[PDB]
Amino acid sequence: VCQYTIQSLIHLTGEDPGFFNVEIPEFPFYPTCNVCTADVNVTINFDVGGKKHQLDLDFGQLTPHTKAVYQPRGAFGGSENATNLFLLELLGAGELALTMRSKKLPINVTTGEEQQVSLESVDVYFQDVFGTMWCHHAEMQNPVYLIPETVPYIKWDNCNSTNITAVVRAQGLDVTLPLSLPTSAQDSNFSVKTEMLGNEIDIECIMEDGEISQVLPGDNKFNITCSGYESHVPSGGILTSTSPPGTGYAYSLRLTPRPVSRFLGNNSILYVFYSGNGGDYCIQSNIVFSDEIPASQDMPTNTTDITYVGDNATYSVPMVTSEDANSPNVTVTAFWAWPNNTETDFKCKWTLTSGTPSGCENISGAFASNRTFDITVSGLGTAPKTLIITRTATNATTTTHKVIFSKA
Amino acid sequence: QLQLQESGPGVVKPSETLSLTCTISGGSFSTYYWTWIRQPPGKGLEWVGYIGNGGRSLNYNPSLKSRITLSVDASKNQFSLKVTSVTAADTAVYYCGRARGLRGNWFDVWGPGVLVTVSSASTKGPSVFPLAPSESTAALGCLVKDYFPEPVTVSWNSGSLTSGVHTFPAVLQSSGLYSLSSVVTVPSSSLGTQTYVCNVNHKPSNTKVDKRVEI
Amino acid sequence: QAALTQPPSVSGSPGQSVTISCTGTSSDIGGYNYVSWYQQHPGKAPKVMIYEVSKRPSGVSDRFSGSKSGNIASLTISGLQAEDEADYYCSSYAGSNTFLFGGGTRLTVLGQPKAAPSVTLFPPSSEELQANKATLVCLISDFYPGAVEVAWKADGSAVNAGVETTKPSKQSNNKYAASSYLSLTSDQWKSHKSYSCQVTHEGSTVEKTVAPAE
Ligand SMILES: *[C@@H]1O[C@H](CO[C@@H]2O[C@@H](C)[C@@H](O)[C@@H](O)[C@@H]2O)[C@@H](O)[C@H](O)[C@H]1NC(C)=O
Ligand SMILES: *[C@@H]1O[C@H](CO)[C@@H](O)[C@H](O)[C@H]1NC(C)=O
Ligand SMILES: *[C@@H]1O[C@H](CO)[C@@H](O)[C@H](O)[C@H]1NC(C)=O
Ligand SMILES: *[C@@H]1O[C@H](CO)[C@@H](O)[C@H](O)[C@H]1NC(C)=O
Ligand SMILES: *[C@@H]1O[C@H](CO)[C@@H](O)[C@H](O)[C@H]1NC(C)=O
Ligand SMILES: *[C@@H]1O[C@H](CO)[C@@H](O)[C@H](O)[C@H]1NC(C)=O
Ligand SMILES: *[C@@H]1O[C@H](CO)[C@@H](O)[C@H](O)[C@H]1NC(C)=O
Ligand SMILES: *[C@@H]1O[C@H](CO)[C@@H](O)[C@H](O)[C@H]1NC(C)=O
Ligand SMILES: *[C@@H]1O[C@H](CO)[C@@H](O)[C@H](O)[C@H]1NC(C)=O
Ligand SMILES: *[C@@H]1O[C@H](CO)[C@@H](O)[C@H](O)[C@H]1NC(C)=O
Repeated sequence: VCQYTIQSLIHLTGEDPGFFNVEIPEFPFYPTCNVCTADVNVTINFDVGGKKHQLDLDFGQLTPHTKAVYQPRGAFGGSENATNLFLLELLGAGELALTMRSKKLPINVTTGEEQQVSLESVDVYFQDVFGTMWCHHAEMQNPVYLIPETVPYIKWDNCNSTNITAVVRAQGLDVTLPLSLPTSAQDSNFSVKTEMLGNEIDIECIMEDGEISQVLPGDNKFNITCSGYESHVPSGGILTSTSPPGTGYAYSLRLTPRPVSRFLGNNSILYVFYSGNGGDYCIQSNIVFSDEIPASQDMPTNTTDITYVGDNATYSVPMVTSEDANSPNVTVTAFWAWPNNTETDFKCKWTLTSGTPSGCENISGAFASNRTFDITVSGLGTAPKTLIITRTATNATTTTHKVIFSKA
Repeated sequence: QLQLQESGPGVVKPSETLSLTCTISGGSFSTYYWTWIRQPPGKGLEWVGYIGNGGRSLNYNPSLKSRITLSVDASKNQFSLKVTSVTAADTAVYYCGRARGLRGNWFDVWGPGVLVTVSSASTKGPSVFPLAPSESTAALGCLVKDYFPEPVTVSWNSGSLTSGVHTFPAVLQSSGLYSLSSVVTVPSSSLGTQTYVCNVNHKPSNTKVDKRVEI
Repeated sequence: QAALTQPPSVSGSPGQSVTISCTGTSSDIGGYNYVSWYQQHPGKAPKVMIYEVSKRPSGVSDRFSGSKSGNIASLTISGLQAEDEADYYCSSYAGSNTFLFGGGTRLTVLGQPKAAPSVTLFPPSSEELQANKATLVCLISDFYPGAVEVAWKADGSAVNAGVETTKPSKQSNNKYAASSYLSLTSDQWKSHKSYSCQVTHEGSTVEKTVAPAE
């Protein structure tokens, strides 16, 4: 019953740090819509000694304008209190992430056998206000067996404390740490490693290149690789050197480790271990998780102006970048900016072979040869009005246009 | 480039403490892990442990945990391994290495390795004799005779003579002592002009000898 | 040595693909993505070929690849070359900052050419004769089938007492080396006209002779 399905591969880097994370970036979150909701259901497919076991979670209705972190409302085949192991979080710009605590089994299995269970894939079901059913299939490229417990308490003994608190927004950590080294930028080899500890989770991040080697005046950007399931946005770091006495050499170190889950808990600890070679230094700081809604959940848009005369106006919807002619399914939807009734405002939907639905008022749509979609509006008044048009194809990228119609 | 060099005693008496150090050059301890690996002669590898996070992480092989101590001396670019209550089961080549990547899983740089022999038998330093030999190339050599603790190293012309050198694995005599030979093949014309000297090192007995090998 | 499980040996012909397995548990190999593979040539330290299951360090050819399925990790070498003859070890993380190694697998490359030994015989040195001893040194190198027989003779007649011979050892060029020593008193050396070291290999013999005469 999926109109459009998207495939993705989940890669595990190094080890499971205590939570599983998967990103779904292609579901539509329409702009200028307070009343736009989505029905989301998620199935996790587990392999248990070669036998397959499904786990269905119900996440109710997403309300992006009022809520950004969702706990499943009901589970089928789950172990008791399992619903507690899952979170659904909106990340902004039309994306969301699904998280599972991975140190407790979410399915009851025999103690004697089935002790090692592996996650095989995750299926995500998404139905928008137009009634279109979106599906995402994410397959575990390199899975490991889920190992319950294995959570020793870890603390580092000699690390200078910092009153700086690192805040996490939409799973992303952002902190800047002033520091001092005896080495000038020219004669410095800089390296840094981090560790984040809290609750049941232990994340390690390193520079895969080892060290910056020669440090340059100004900004020195570099990648960092963290243990766990990797986000499509890479984690990063920047070492900034001041411009050229007996005083030391000042630097600012900014770190942005990307997949950081609030399952760590408020007041978990970020450890930063760095070294400047011409020794060793360790800084520790607390980490807190913002509860603020991103308020930018809308998917990216393309805004364009159309000037008309009279009370009729036309607009041509181009093919999607990845879409080609003869694409098996093409869907185009449209609604006026800031609707207020879900029962009537979202009736204009066209497939390749459907025509204009009876419930669509003062808008006509038809596919021309070369697959350009032509929209006609016949009731435009004198005041400007904004039209939101969304087009998708089977293996292509969903694209949304904001079209402003203005009288000449 | 990072280079590592182990250094130990050669021979350790049973039930005494084995003490080894690794010297680092061309690099720093920095944020990496630093590990020790050992290999008994003719057997497989065994992980001993590693030290990381600026000495905050000391992680040892659980089967050797209570006999092992790792330490680092950054001011000398050295880190060390101590093994207590030693037996012949601890006779092995010991390697030091840099462990990088997440959890230090990647042992990317290794030292050449040092052999440590656990024995209550008295050490014995060797006697060194020259092996003097128309032919286009000629063979000269050194005989390293009657030494008990195994590791013996031979270089030629202070190590500048590398090509054509073959040092043979030692023979174990019925007495329990070893002998080996090292030979170098040189063009016969070079023999008249260039003198060839073999450098013999037997660390267990603190033996360093140079022998001229003249026709 | 508590270890992971590898086959004791595998073999292949040049140009073929050879696969080495390494079997662990859900607590080491199937529980993490920290599997490494090491190549060890005789007398040298191990060298990493693969880390983190399938990642290759800079400088190692893409003829070496690693994979994992369940609790079993595999190293595959395609385009096999005589240079690939070595011992191969797997290793894996085992939790709580500990590592386990496999038992090791000896790889043999088949079809390598037969090589006759090179034999050098040394007489006793003048210094040792002054210590009233005389040992003859027979050095044998560069024979590929790693088996050899050494027999000593004095004035053409077989000699048994005082002979000590090593087992063959693999060289860097995949050939083998060995040595034999005949330990005599200086009096025995000067009371004979000649001594000989005869080396037998694959049905062929190579003989070398020394004489106390100048
Ligand atoms: C989602 O499924 C609902 C019924 O089951 C609920 O969701 C599944 C995934 C389990 O968590 C189960 O325990 C829940 O009770 C349907 O009522 C709902 O319409 C479904 N939504 C869609 C269309 O995906
Ligand atoms: C087109 O959409 C329908 C659902 O309306 C889906 O079943 C079908 O697979 C889609 N076509 C292709 C080729 O994906
Ligand atoms: C045991 O497993 C089944 C799987 O279908 C699940 O439905 C049931 O609720 C589980 N019981 C408990 C107590 O976990
Ligand atoms: C689940 O939570 C309830 C809260 O009342 C508790 O009584 C119950 O023991 C918990 N069970 C599990 C499986 O954690
Ligand atoms: C991050 O990785 C990319 C691709 O490997 C590389 O080009 C870049 O230099 C790295 N660091 C920065 C500065 O983004
Ligand atoms: C703390 O700061 C001082 C500043 O001189 C530095 O020497 C020391 O190494 C630092 N220690 C840690 C644990 O960062
Ligand atoms: C920490 O404070 C509370 C308790 O969890 C929470 O609402 C908040 O979002 C956390 N982090 C912050 C200060 O944003
Ligand atoms: C934006 O829409 C206009 C009008 O259809 C089109 O010409 C243009 O190519 C679009 N640009 C992008 C980046 O989508
Ligand atoms: C939405 O608001 C409009 C005026 O902005 C109103 O006329 C209409 O009744 C509302 N929608 C419905 C169908 O309730
Ligand atoms: C496709 O057809 C539309 C409708 O006639 C037209 O506006 C557009 O220019 C055409 N584009 C191409 C590339 O044929």
